[PDB]
Amino acid sequence: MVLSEGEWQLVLHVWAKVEADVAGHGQDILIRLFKSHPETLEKFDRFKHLKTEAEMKASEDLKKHGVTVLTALGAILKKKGHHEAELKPLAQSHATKHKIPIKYLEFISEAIIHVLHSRHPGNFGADAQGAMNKALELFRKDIAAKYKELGYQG
Ligand code: HEM
Ligand SMILES: O=N[O-]
Ligand SMILES: O=N[O-]
Ligand SMILES: O=N[O-]
Ligand SMILES: O=N[O-]
Ligand SMILES: O=N[O-]
Ligand SMILES: O=N[O-]
Ligand SMILES: O=N[O-]
Repeated sequence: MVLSEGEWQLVLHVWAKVEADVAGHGQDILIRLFKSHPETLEKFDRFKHLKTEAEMKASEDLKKHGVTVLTALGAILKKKGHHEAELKPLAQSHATKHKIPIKYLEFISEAIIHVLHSRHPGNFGADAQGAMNKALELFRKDIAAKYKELGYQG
């Protein structure tokens, strides 16, 4: 559960490379999630009509969304676990407005790791992927606890 500082530094070193082009990494991650787990795309009323990866790549609104998502996760990871304030509104919206089960949070965690593994082998070898997995597990564990407080079974 609690990450060491060395683990957080591996997380934030690969995140630094994401931040060279957040919009590009958000397209790759959302696309990989929708292609790997098509049922997740059904949660997005604004995007669920998109039929192909081409359409998804060409969607200016999907790209803006990817930037929103990754910048919110970035701000969470930069808290190195002290993320209670940031998780409150995110848990509430994803529980009550969007109804995102923890299993779908696991799917997007898998999509993040796939994309960083593909793009960043210089900063995402086994130890670094292990540290990112632990950070994402922590995030899901803390969101699951907030979901239960908010009444949503997740
Ligand atoms: C790393 C995990 C995730 C983060 C950091 C994240 C972040 C965000 C943020 C910041 C927003 C905009 C503000 C809000 O409504 O809260 C948003 C909207 C949304 N999220 Fe997520 N999200 C995550 C995972 C998911 C997953 C896995 C799904 C669905 C399978 C999902 C579905 C949505 C929907 C449907 C919206 C509204 C999109 C729209 O404006 O049309 N989220 N998310
Ligand atoms: O102290 N590195 O986990
Ligand atoms: O869309 N900027 O977080
Ligand atoms: O794509 N997460 O909103
Ligand atoms: O730190 N949990 O919200
Ligand atoms: O609580 N956000 O929809
Ligand atoms: O996107 N999951 O390998
Ligand atoms: O990824 N080999 O450390």
